[PDB]
Amino acid sequence: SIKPLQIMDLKHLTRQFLNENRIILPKQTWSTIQEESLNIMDFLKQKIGTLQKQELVDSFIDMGIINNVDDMFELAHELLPLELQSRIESYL
Amino acid sequence: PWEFRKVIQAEYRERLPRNYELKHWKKPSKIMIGSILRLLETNTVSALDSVFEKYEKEMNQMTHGDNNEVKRIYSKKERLLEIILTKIKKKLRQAKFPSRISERDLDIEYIYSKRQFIQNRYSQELQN
Amino acid sequence: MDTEALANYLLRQLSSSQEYNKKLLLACGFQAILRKILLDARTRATAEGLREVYPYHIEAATQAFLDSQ
Repeated sequence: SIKPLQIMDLKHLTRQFLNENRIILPKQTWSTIQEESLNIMDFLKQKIGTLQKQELVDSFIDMGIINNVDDMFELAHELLPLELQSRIESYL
Repeated sequence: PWEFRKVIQAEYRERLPRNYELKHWKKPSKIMIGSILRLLETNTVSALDSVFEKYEKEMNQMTHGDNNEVKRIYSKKERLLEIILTKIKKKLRQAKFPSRISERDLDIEYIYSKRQFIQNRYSQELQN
Repeated sequence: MDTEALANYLLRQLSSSQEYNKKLLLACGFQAILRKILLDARTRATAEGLREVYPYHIEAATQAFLDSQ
């Protein structure tokens, strides 16, 4: 649908990944990732319902993405510029 | 029960594991709820006219040609279906779904035409 | 794009400051999930040694992640 990311969105995400570590990926994998991204959007919506801070933290702890809110804002700091994480740390 | 949520959660538990965080129920998008609903009313109204026309012969057979009372019957069933429809609408408002399904992919007039086109192309190719 | 765009897409799908921060965290989690899936697929492809990665590695990694979680 509208939600799954286009080719350029995945290209920018993998540009961030390349900044983290140089990784090479081909073209048709982007379409496959778009289809599976619609699937994973459904997966995450069923994983995370009405948006609550504790609910989201528990869901991401169960999913293995994070271990606690510490890893929450640590990943936020890793993936984003400074001011947004100043806001996050004020919130978290 | 009438509530969709209980059966929805039970079948989600059947479909998906326990480490899967099913305890969090996504609010479905209003467009998704509207599409599921609209499919429901389209099916209901189509079958409604089909059934009301199908038994009209037998109905006139046993009703001894009373038209005011068949109008009464039609109106009675109409607002029965309206009340059931309002109940289904509110239960779907409280029913939880992932928002990725479109009504266009579950109407039959599109998929049936696609199948007919595919088989016509197959026939032309085999003749060639 | 940006994690802000991902958060905007996620809030569009769902439909203040705390809600926006929750969207940002969820988008970061989505980024981590996608990075893990891509890393698994690339590791499988490099283990095979293909010149180009192919969609079946991607499908296998995504299905493994879906079943595990």
